[PDB]
Amino acid sequence: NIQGITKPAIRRLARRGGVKRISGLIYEETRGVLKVFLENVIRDAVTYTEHAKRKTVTAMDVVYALKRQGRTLYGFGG
Amino acid sequence: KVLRDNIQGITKPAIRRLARRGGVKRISGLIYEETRGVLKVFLENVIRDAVTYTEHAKRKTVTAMDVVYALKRQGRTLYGFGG
Amino acid sequence: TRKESYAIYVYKVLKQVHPDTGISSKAMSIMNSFVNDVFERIAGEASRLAHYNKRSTITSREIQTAVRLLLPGELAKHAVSEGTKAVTKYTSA
Amino acid sequence: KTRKESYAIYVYKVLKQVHPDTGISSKAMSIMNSFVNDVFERIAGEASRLAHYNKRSTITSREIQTAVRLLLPGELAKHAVSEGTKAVTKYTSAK
Amino acid sequence: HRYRPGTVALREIRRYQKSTELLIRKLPFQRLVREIAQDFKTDLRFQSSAVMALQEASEAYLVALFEDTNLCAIHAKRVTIMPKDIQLARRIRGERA
Amino acid sequence: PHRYRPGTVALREIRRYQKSTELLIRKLPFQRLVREIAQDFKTDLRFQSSAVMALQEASEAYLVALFEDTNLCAIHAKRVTIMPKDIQLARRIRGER
Amino acid sequence: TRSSRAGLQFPVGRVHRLLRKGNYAERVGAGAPVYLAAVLEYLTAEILELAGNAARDNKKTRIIPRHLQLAVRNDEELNKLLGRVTIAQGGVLPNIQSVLLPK
Amino acid sequence: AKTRSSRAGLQFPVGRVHRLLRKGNYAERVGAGAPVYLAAVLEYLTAEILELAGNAARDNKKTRIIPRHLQLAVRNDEELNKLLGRVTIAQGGVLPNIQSVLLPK
DNA sequence: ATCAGAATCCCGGTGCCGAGGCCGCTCAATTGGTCGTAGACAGCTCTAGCACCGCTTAAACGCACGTACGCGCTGTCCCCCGCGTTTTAACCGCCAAGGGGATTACTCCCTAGTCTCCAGGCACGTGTCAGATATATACATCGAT
DNA sequence: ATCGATGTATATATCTGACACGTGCCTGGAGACTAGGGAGTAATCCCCTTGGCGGTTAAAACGCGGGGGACAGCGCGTACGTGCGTTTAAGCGGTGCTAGAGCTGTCTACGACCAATTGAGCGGCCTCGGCACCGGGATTCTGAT
Ligand SMILES: [Cl-]
Ligand SMILES: [Cl-]
Ligand SMILES: [Mn+2]
Ligand SMILES: [Mn+2]
Ligand SMILES: [Mn+2]
Ligand SMILES: [Mn+2]
Ligand SMILES: [Mn+2]
Ligand SMILES: [Mn+2]
Ligand SMILES: [Mn+2]
Ligand SMILES: [Mn+2]
Repeated sequence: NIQGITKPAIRRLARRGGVKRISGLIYEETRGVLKVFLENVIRDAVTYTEHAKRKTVTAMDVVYALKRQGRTLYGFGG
Repeated sequence: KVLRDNIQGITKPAIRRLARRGGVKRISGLIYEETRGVLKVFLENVIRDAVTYTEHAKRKTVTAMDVVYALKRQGRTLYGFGG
Repeated sequence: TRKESYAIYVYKVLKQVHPDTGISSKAMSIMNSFVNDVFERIAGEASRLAHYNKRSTITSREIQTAVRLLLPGELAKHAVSEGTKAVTKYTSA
Repeated sequence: KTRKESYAIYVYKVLKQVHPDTGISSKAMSIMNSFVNDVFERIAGEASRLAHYNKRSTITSREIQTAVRLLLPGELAKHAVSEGTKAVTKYTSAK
Repeated sequence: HRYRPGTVALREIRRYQKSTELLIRKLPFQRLVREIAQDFKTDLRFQSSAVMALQEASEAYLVALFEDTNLCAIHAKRVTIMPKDIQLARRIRGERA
Repeated sequence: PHRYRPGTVALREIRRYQKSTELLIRKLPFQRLVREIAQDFKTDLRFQSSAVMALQEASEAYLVALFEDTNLCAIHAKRVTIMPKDIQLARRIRGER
Repeated sequence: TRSSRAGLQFPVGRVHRLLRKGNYAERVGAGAPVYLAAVLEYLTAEILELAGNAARDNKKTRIIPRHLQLAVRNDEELNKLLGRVTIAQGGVLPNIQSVLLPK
Repeated sequence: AKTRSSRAGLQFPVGRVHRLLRKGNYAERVGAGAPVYLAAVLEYLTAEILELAGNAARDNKKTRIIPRHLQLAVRNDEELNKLLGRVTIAQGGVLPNIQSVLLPK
């Protein structure tokens, strides 16, 4: 699952990131990092869904979550 | 009466004292001017805002509250002075 | 003039919790700030929840879920229990 | 089939006002609409505290104004106050 | 022939900063998302836009992060990013403790 | 005579200033500074003495927070001495300008 | 309308509704939906300006998210404003650190 | 009892928390459990903090909680420290922490 | 530089699906209008902000000296990048089924609004003890011999 | 290794003003009542989500081989810490002056609120062209020599 975040995918992100050379241990580190990220965002997201009494997490729950966390995103119904 | 060069009030021993509470042991000589640089951009930010509140409140006196609201604005909330 | 404050309620609770212990003017002030900060933070995020759900009213359901976003775990959990307790207590009485 | 609002058409009209021979994608249109709502909240919000802070019940053009001056960077604020004070006076002309 | 170690790296950087397409293929990511949410609530459904939103937010974030990571690498007279950089980046961001 | 070795009083001073809470910048200089900057934004302003004191409280906190993160950057670079470039990395990463 | 009466393209009505309903204050002045709709109009112009430019520069008649991103990150003042906003399908500006370049 | 505080068995003034929520434009209307809940959560936290401050005061051999005592309290508690991760306490000071590499060998 | 030699760019042809446009309905805006109150504005007092001075001295400045750290060099060893081939599952297109979210009409519980009634909470005053300040003394450790 | 002085730690007594308390005065909450609209609930709908299936096709994987970057060791050169004597201005508390905040008091303009009429704005609609797609030829480098 997590290991579904492939080495090459992580490599591309670092390239768009401006990074030239990548240590082996980075890849796993990236994963914990990404995990923590989604968790917090999805925790907040779901809380919105739980409060909206829905079995379907919407985009707006996500969007509201990212706002909460100061990582505002445009293009999904601001 | 006119006011000039006051940033140099921020003496080197003080910019030192802060760095110590900051856990810094060895301080490069080119640090003291950069710190003043930074402190200035910092005070210019809080006071631009503090003042904008003071202007809105239609006042000639800047209050502890205008300051505190400014900090809150800049995401540097401060307890101890009202609010 | 009247300057309102949580100075009494904070005293009360301090006496309940550390009866041989006093608070300084500044400390009180700080405390007094902390209550107000967390008040807005909570109240605001509740307000967003009403709004997001096309709803005209902030009920303790809001104040609750507000709490679940704002606070960290152990703090949140306890606070929630603590809260929904006094509501229950409040209804009956 | 629910009648969901946006700023889409006005974004367009303004697009024509600045780049008459240019168009837009839906994906970028969302971004423009998001942008509008975000900016609307931030200004409205600031204005709201301003009122409270000053023990007053009304959000006037003045509140909006100073809100703008706290929310915006030196230059962008500057023009904004212009267009703001302009359209208002021009509004108070007509009736 | 053979391109000198690091020269396709530079070439790839150019290619990705020029493009805006997403870099983690959707389905592994999507499966990662559902897994993580299940831990918070059972029997849940996601809007496909809700997953995209997350995806954008996450990648954009990670890229930003590599940017700042990469600066730390450089700060240490290095050219390879290492976990110790990320930790410093995040530490200073105030993300991690 | 007697002479403490280099770095010995630094460590002492750190511990001194980490036990206490009293402001480190002198009171009067500080005020003169703030009155300047504020003048140059709008003339003819007065201050509640507590309002200066607020800005200072807020100022030192920041700089001490700053030095903290500067210090980390020095150490990141296998160094022990803080340098403008360190501060500069902290601020880029904090996302200050 | 009132967009007319203020020379605005932006719905002066819509805005007055939203302020009253979005719980910002008890009462809401007549100038403010106008002042604000204007500032909203002003800023959406500056973006549409520099993005369009960017779409010309990138040789397209239609603005995609990228053109917005380019417009935004390249503008020093706009970029600050949207300092905490990730723009969907924005990508990044091209920037490669010196010491990474070949010798 | 008359005080809504007492009905809820709380130290915090539920009448105050009620007025504030209205003179605050968070919504048209306010429920009646929301003040109660909030007035209580406010209490949990002032208690939770005062507890750790007093302990801080105690170790420093003192009768009276001064802000250092609140500061020590806050930054020693993983969780409280995060709630107030962007906040400054007048006269707080910082936690005694000196980096390894700066210590003599 | 000077070579071929990749890999990338720019170009002309084709092609398809979302832009951008119009069709017409409807619901949000506008109009005309009443009512009262938030806040403008002029009057008045009373806090605290500024100013200015000199006795005191703690802090800051400036220079001298050398120590130990910044950094520049080297030298080794291996951890990543490049690249060719071998292995998985991403993706797309296609249909199928029911969960849940969206919309609608109804009643009743709950909350705003209003009035009269009074102690919780405030300022105000006051008296004393926690804590700050000054000064002597013992304990620890760093660095010099 | 033993020896001395330095700073810190601590013990005392000492003096002071801030917290914490009691008293009394008032404003914000309690109490009791109404009337109205929000929201909750139940009843129908259809849209969106999931699911499962099979085809090419790119992407993941994996390994191989060697190059250059990390990292560790060393040494040079010097900047920054330390200390002392000199120098400057902060902090203290004490006095004097009025500007401006904050509290006050009247009148009315501007906003909310209600109702009735009108087109601005939205979804639904189709056709059409800006642009994604590409196969060939134009260039702009990279590494080898
Ligand atoms: Cl107005
Ligand atoms: Cl409630
Ligand atoms: Mn000036
Ligand atoms: Mn050459
Ligand atoms: Mn072409
Ligand atoms: Mn009034
Ligand atoms: Mn169903
Ligand atoms: Mn020895
Ligand atoms: Mn006057
Ligand atoms: Mn009116």
